[PDB]
Amino acid sequence: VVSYRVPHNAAVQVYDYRAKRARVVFGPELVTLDPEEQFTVLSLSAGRPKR
Amino acid sequence: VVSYRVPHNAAVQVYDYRAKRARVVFGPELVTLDPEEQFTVLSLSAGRPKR
Amino acid sequence: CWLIRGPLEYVPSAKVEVVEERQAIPLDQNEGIYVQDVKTGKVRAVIGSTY
Repeated sequence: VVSYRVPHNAAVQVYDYRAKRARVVFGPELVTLDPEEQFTVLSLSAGRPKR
Repeated sequence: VVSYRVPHNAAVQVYDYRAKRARVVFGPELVTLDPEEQFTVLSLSAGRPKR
Repeated sequence: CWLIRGPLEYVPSAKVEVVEERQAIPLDQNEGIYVQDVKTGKVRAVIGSTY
């Protein structure tokens, strides 16, 4: 069972595609992906100033 | 059992992921991490003036 | 097919064949695996205690 520990001051969004329901959680907790849940892959700017 | 001695004037934050509860302790004490507790790894500025 | 478990002693009866030795799955707090009920194809995720 794939599970990711969420950082203290951060958040993560997932969607249970099989059941048709979204959910979002924040704080120092661990998200446990259901059989058809998937993380929201968020490509952000970084590098040196901003890429 | 992993345990860290906290410095006299400092603090450390941990989170028991299995039980869903955060805790923070300060003073010259020792923190004993529960089976699924983890330290808050805080990357700070240092080096010569500030990195 | 069927499964036999429990602290006992089995022997191949004069009608049946052994397929495999069901073992190797220990889970703890905030841990688990994905299992698919082949008869119905019901993919699910069991977590917590050993299963």
